[PDB]
Amino acid sequence: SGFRKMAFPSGKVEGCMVQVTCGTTTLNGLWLDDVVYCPRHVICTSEDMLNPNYEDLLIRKSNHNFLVQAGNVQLRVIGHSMQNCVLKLKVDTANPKTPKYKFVRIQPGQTFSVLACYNGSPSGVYQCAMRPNFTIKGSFLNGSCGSVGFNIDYDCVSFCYMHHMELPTGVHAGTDLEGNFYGPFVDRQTAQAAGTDTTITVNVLAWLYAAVINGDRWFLNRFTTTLNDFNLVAMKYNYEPLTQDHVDILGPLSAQTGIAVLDMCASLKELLQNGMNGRTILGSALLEDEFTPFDVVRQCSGVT
Amino acid sequence: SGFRKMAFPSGKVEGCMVQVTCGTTTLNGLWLDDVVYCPRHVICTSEDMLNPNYEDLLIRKSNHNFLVQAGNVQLRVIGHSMQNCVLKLKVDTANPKTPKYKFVRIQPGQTFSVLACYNGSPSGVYQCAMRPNFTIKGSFLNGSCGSVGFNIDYDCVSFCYMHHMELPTGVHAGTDLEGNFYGPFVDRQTAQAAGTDTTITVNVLAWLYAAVINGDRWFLNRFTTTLNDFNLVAMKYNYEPLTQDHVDILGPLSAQTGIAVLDMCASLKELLQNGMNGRTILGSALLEDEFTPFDVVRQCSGVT
Ligand SMILES: COc1cccc(Oc2cc(Cl)cc(NC(=O)Cc3cncc4ccccc34)c2)n1
Ligand SMILES: COc1cccc(Oc2cc(Cl)cc(NC(=O)Cc3cncc4ccccc34)c2)n1
Repeated sequence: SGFRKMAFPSGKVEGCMVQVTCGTTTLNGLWLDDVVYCPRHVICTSEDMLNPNYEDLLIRKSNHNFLVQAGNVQLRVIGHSMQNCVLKLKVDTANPKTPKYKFVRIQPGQTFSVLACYNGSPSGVYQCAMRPNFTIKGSFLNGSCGSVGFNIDYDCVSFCYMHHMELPTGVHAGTDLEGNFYGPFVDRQTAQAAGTDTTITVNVLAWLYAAVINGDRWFLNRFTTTLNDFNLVAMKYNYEPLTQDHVDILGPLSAQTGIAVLDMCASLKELLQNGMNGRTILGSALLEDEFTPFDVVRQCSGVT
Repeated sequence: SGFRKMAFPSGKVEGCMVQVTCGTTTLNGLWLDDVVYCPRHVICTSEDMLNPNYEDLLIRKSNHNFLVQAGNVQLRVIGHSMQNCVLKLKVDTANPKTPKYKFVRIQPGQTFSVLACYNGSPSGVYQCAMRPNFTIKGSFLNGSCGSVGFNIDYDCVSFCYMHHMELPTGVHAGTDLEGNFYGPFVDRQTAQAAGTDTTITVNVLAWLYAAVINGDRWFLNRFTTTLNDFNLVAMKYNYEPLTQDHVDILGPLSAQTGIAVLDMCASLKELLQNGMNGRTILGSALLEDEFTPFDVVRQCSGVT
């Protein structure tokens, strides 16, 4: 029993982290096979970042300008290319610690672990969700760029995120491993609206099921609701509309607890309308949306 | 910016996890050098656990009865001994992945990362605190015994906790790596009181400083207090008394923000007496006590 914001074991990703330096800028890279992936803004100086022409800035750089270091050993760069907002530095040595991996584009509302790095060295690991507005509420300082987000399925690491920047609002933006930003963001120091965020309804319901499984049940009531009635409440409280696909994804948790999804929606409706009244759920005084239904089953079943 | 419940990168610990089986019981072990450490209750059957005589139960076991497996390879056991509540299985092979390590006994109120394991395989990593009452509020299922808690300082892993059991209250108990339980607990299936827990005052103040650094400042007020006046409030709200040693440990955060420790205590006093009024701090609607002053500085400075 117990329910924690659990990250994946980071070992397989730690073995891929390297330091990339170009000119006076140092950030993290991801060494997989004979390629090092890193944010393309490594080639910018502070003046460049206001309105960079990346194609022009990259043309002034040669293979020998990209200093790549894995621990204490230097990697020899034999190629460089830009794909969207990432640079791919071909090196003459395949990473011996390359795990089985995939590059995936996660959907908003999905979760992943972040291995925060500085100077190619891992500092910490935490679990977070890709917000509905495509930002992440991470914990990153200057030098953390190139730190990655990932999920692990047995022995396969699915890389889904590479850190690029912090918006003036304090939230974070980045790309998939093909360099495509999540959200409307550009790698430029200019005004950027993140847009309205919403609470991830299916994750809140999953976490309410996690609460029931772990013994916190005070919020269960004698009521039920319909998808339409629930969605009127979700609208008022800036929650994502719940669809039948979400109800279906909650199937396993509904079967495990014997609490119909619409009955759990009625519990959520009452908590949204009445608040917690000073009570807590799984150690939280607010409704948690960073656990997907998959995360709840995985944590409550101990998948390794 | 941003503030997360960040765990240490778990790689160095993942390389030490092995599976230990004795009879019909399987749990995790920690392989460091040529010794595998695991909870001694691995030698118990379900009947034994109500009132086990560990000395007698261990006498019926020989080296060949302890099956130790590291991934797919079997380790050869050449010795066994019980030290307090842990078994030390001497193996004929030193763990090639043994990191630089120490065995430490943490103080209540200190934090550490837990690498939850099942069948010697890592499932997840999370950060938690040793409660003032010497329990941990973890996330553990059956089979998780032998999973360890640790802290990392550059390249040295300080192991502080080994998981042994879950109390009927849903909280967790375990030992240091010399097999000494934290708290009054015994490795027996009998009624066990954890005793009154308290909120870790110095950690709450550290987290309030983390909030100020990251931009959440609404709770700062025009007031100050004294250690004595603050401790009257801490008493009423089941918070640990704040000492001058705690004020001294908060020195760096006080200097970083320019907010005197007693002024921060006055902010905490007002939040304790008035609540949050429906507002949040660092994404939390309650006062967080799982970050030590050291954790706040480390996360806010990006130490690797
Ligand atoms: C003015 O609005 C914006 C909006 C989006 C971006 C912006 O500037 C940019 C543009 C580019 Cl190309 C890269 C960056 N790099 C970073 O933000 C680096 C970084 C990452 N994480 C945490 C950090 C904490 C503190 C300091 C820096 C951090 C910024 N300005
Ligand atoms: C009846 O009171 C108690 C108090 C303390 C212990 C007790 O029983 C004991 C005594 C011993 Cl020696 C070992 C154990 N082992 C465990 O608790 C194993 C375990 C660990 N973590 C999470 C778990 C979740 C679900 C099931 C088992 C879990 C229990 N009973």
